[PDB]
Amino acid sequence: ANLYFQSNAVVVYGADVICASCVNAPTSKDIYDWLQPLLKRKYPNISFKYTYIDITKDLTDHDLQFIERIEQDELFYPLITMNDEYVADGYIQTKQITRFIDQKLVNE
Repeated sequence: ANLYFQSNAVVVYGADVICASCVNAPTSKDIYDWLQPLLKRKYPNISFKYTYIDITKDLTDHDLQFIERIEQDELFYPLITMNDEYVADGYIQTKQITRFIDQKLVNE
């Protein structure tokens, strides 16, 4: 797999309400709105497609797979995944997002 061969699926699993385990952290929608410009700016030549999944509203085996871990308190939300791979959940740092992509650019 290579980040440049296709538009990359970036998903944010969350809800319109805050996650108990990270009360002070940025909301799911904030992160979703923040993530879009961030990547468009740092990785101009990569194409990303964004999707927001409210674990309430109610899906792929993966969507359901991550939503399950959140519902069982294993993972927190906002939860970010790129191409169905776990990237970050709950408290999220910019470096986590960049290092995950950079690592791919450098190795794959």
